[PDB]
Amino acid sequence: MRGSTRDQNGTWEMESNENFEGYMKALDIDFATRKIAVRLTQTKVIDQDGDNFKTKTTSTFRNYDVDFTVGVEFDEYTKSLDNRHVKALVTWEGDVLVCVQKGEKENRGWKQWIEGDKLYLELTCGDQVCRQVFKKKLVPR
Ligand SMILES: CC1=C(/C=C/C(C)=C/C=C/C(C)=C/CO)C(C)(C)CCC1
Repeated sequence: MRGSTRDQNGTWEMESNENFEGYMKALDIDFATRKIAVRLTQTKVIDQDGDNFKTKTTSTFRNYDVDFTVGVEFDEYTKSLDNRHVKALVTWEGDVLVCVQKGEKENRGWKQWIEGDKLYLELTCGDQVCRQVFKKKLVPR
């Protein structure tokens, strides 16, 4: 993948989500939670100023907020997901935002990037990859 810009500001609505089940299973998220969440449309709100990100992922079941500064390791406590601690580091690789979440689970992280007018997110854990695509709702520019 390749990002067309580093500016990820805006509100984005999920248009596809593939193998979210596999990803959730790899995180040991319980059956009942998986069944509720698997096909609920998510919305992502990204507030970005340079390297400083504030993000919200919302649905009619659960939300998940994570804020970070690119380059700076932080303690991500994954409440409402698997309730673990990971040492999260988000970096740019070209115009792809790459997160590695170091902790118990192997190969845990995500990659997020813009192509033209859509936002793409790939979530990984263990041997599972989930691919998501979000259409634009709002951008500042
Ligand atoms: C598993 C699971 C969820 C996971 C959301 C995730 C994994 C969000 C990741 C956000 C990161 C990648 C921010 C940058 O986009 C939500 C809360 C939807 C519903 C409850 C079950």
